[PDB]
Amino acid sequence: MIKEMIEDFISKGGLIFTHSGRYTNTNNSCFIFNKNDIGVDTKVDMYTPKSAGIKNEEGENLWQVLNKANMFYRIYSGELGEELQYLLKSCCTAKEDVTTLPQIYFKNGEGYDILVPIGNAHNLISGTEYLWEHKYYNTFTQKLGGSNPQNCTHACNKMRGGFKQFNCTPPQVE
Amino acid sequence: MRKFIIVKNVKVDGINAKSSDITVGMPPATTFCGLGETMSIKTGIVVKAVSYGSVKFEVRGSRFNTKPLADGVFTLCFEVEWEDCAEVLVDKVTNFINTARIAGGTIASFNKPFVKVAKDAEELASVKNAMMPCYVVVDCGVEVNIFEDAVNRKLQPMVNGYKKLEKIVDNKHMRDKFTPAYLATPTYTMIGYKMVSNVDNFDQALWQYGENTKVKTIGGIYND
Repeated sequence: MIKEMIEDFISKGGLIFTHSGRYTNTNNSCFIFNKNDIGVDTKVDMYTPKSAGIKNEEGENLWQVLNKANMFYRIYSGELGEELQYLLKSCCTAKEDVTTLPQIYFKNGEGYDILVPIGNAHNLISGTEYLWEHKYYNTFTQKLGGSNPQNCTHACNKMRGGFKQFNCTPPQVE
Repeated sequence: MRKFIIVKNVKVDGINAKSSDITVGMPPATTFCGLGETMSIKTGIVVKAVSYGSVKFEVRGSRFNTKPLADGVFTLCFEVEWEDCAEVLVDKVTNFINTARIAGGTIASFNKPFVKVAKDAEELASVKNAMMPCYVVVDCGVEVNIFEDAVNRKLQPMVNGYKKLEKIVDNKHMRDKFTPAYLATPTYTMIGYKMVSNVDNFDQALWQYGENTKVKTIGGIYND
C-alpha cells in the first residue's frame, strides 16, 4: 500500500523536509528536517526531480497521501511499525545549501550570529488550508515554483492555486 | 529612559514588503531594530531601543492595478545614550539616515531629527506624543498560534526573530567565516497598532533585541 509509494520515492532522489530555502529561490537546494517540529498535524513537504512519485489508484502521489489523514505522524511514530517506518525517516535528511539565500546578522549578547533564513513547509501547506477553511481573506496569495512549479517541490507542484500570506499593511494617518 | 532622538516623516521608496513566506506588508520590528543597530555600529552612538510608527504605507498594486514592493512614510524614535552635545547628535543621525535603507528601500526625505528627554514616567509621555501622528507597533503576544490568533483575535502576525535550525558546516559561500552561522527560520508574535498618543506606557512600544534570537519591547506585552 504505502510501501510502493515510499519505495518509488526512495528510488528517485526523494527528500522529506520541514524547512527549505527553495520557497525563496527555485535554484536553492537547502532542505532541513526539524525533528522536534513533528506532531499529529505537522504538514511536510518533499522533493524529487520533476516532482515524480507514483500515483496510487485513489488518485494520489506520496505527498498527497502522507498529508491526508495525519498519515505522516502515524507512520513516523509507529502505529505503522518498523518497515513502514525507518525508511520513511531514511529520506527525512538534511541538505545544506546557502546559495542565493540571504545572510543577516542578528545581535546575540555582546556579539552577533549570522542567520541564513529558510521557510517552513507546514506554515505554507497547513497555513493555506487553515485560512481557506476559516474564510480568512485579509491576505495576499503567492504562487511559488515559477512557471514550472513541478520542479520546485511537491507542494508547489500540487498547490498551483498558490499559498496565502498575511496582509500586514498598517493603518495610515489620514 | 532618558534620551530619545525622533525622525518624523521618513519617506521610503521600494520597500521589500516580504518579510517571510507568509507576511507581506509592514516591515517587522526586527527590521527597525536592525536599523537602529546598524546606526549604532556606524555612528558609534549607543542605541537602546526604537519605537516606529506608520504614517503612510501601500503595497504596490494593492490600491490600484499598475519581489512584492511597497512604499510608505514612517516616524522613528531611537532611545539613545549621549551627552556630548545636542545637535552633534542630530547631525550624526541626519548623516546616517540620508544613506540608510529600510527593508531594502531608499530613504527619500525626512524631517529634521530632534532630541527629547525624559526624567520620569510623566516626561516619557511627552517623548511619546512628539511622534504624533503615527500608528506604532505594540506586542500583543501569541495566545494559541499566529493562524488561530489571526482569525480569532483579529490581530496581525509579525516576524519577531528566528529559530536556529542547524549550524552551517562548510562556510564556503558565507560572507563571514568567523561569526557563528546558522540555518534559521523566522518566529512570530502578534502585534497591534496604536495611535502613539493612545499608548499608555511608552516602554511597551520601544523595541530592542532580546534573548534567544528575538526582539521584544522594554515594557512587555501591551496592556490598556
